[PDB]
Amino acid sequence: TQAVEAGEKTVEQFVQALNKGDYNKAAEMTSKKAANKSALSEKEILDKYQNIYGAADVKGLQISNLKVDKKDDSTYSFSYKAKMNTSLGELKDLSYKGTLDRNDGQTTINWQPNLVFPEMEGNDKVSLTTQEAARGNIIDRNGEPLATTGKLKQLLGDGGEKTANIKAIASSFDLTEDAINQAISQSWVQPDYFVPLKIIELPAEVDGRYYPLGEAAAQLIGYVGDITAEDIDKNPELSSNGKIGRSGLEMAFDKDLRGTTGGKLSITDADGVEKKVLIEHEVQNGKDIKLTIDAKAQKTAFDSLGGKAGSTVATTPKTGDLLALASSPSYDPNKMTNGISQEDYKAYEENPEQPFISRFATGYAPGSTFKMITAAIGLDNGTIDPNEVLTINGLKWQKDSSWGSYQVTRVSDVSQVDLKTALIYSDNIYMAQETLKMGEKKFRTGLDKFIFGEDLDLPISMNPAQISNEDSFNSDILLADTGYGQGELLINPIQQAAMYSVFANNGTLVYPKLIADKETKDKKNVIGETAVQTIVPDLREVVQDVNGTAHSLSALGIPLAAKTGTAEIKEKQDVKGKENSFLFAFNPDNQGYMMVSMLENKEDDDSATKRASELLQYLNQNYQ
Ligand SMILES: *C(=O)[C@@H](NC(=O)Cc1ccccc1)[C@@H]1N[C@@H](C(=O)O)C(C)(C)S1
Repeated sequence: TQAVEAGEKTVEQFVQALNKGDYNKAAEMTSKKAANKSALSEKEILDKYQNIYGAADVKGLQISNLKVDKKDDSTYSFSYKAKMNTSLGELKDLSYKGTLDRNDGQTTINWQPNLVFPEMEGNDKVSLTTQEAARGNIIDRNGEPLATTGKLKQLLGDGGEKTANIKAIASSFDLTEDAINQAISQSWVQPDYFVPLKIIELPAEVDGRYYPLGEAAAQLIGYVGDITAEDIDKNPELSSNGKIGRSGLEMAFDKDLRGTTGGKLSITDADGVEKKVLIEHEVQNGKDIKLTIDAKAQKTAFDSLGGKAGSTVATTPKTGDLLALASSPSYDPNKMTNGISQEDYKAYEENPEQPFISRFATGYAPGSTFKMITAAIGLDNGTIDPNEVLTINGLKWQKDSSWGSYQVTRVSDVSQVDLKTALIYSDNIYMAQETLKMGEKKFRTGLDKFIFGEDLDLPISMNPAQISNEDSFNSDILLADTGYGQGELLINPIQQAAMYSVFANNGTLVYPKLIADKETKDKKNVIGETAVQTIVPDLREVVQDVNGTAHSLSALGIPLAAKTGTAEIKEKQDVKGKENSFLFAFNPDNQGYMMVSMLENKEDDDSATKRASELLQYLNQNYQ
């Protein structure tokens, strides 16, 4: 069985050459063109595999159950099962048969047309008919469309009137006259060709993906683009004529939204009469995805940012339903999927504010809002006494002279500061001293009860939140900075709304949900209910007290428990200093809604609190 083992290696190498797409390397392993030998020459075998497998997008040829016996003195027979992936699914349970020849020092394959497909003979052809599948829709929690397939409206003389009509079309549709003449002067433009320019009197209808909210949900939903030849080579089950999700939920849910391509792959005779049907199944359209998003809250949350850098997360904290996931600035997903110029796409990538960033999934330093967690931990382990009054003199403070020139800084010079006063004025010195007295060991014990290091079950690409870089602070300064939300903390707004949901469930952390049909997941006993009933009344005073940092929100006249914060970061690209503004707020009477808004690289005298009056009214009216 020495020459028999060489024949098994020849069959294995022939299949591997077909699997890797190198049809020339597979054809060179066949015998000469003759009777009882190879049916075609090496060059003819190359063109037949390249035409047939290329038309069906065959990829991943895998065989099994190989058996190679011996027939004649110089003829060896082989047989094996095989499976392959085509553009209409996986072809499985294929019985292949053939013979080999070892007329010298090497062993070749007596190639026959039945080695392409099992029942092919002589000059048989292969026909493939496909039916494109309609992409499914993305809807909100009330059925409003967020990503649908609509019918769009896509928008000549001789000499002088032609140039005058171009100037008339550029001024009647807010278009550049230098681009209208550039569209009709492209290399692909032939004399009487309709050159499309932009979508919506006519001087001298097509189907496509449509996003109703547009930029208000561009980071969350995403966009779809034309499928390329490289996309088919990676996944043949795609439609080489349709769309593929490029970012956002259009990409994360691309498999469920695109459906499956339908049609028939059959073998015909020399004349195109069908003989054997290999694959055939009806077209299955893409399923719709229903989100927890509120279409009216998503638009309001985005418009409240006013085009500045920031993000806003609105949830129902008792169930976790993500009502709004806004990010600003944003891009136009309709222009992104229906043709965009090289200048407009470069303007989105070269924009320093980066509109492509999903800021609700980007890890930031939580700021002074994180004092709610440090206080709740201090109340659980008995370190923080709600009535204990610390004496703080001045605006700067340090533990001892070993800190050098670093001092914890506060804004309000209040001499008598207890826990309630610290949350109203956002006193960093108070929380810094209570964190040091708490100790790193007991501080991490309360932090580990949260979602630090956990990857949330959400169709949004993000990194898990962290307490610090390593498992130990190993620095009293870093321990204090982590007390009031600075240091090496990295928590994205979605993870902040999850950690802050304990104050709406009496110490129970409710994980956020984006899909409407998913079951509510929670984590009980994260913080004590006693700490909730102590901090939440103080969070009311952050809005109601006249010296509260969120006193401008008392104008709403609705029950609110809030906590603001303005974290300052080291920018390096700018040595003046960059500060982010944060705001957390929820209804402490019914726990119907919860809001976490931020303002990245804020302007002076600007804050997320100033821009939250509109969204807080809608969430209080429609989510009790
Ligand atoms: C929490 O992050 C605190 N921020 C600082 O100490 C940094 C800072 C604050 C103001 C100006 C420059 C640097 C507190 N959070 C904010 C807030 O809650 O709005 C305060 C201004 C109260 S300090």
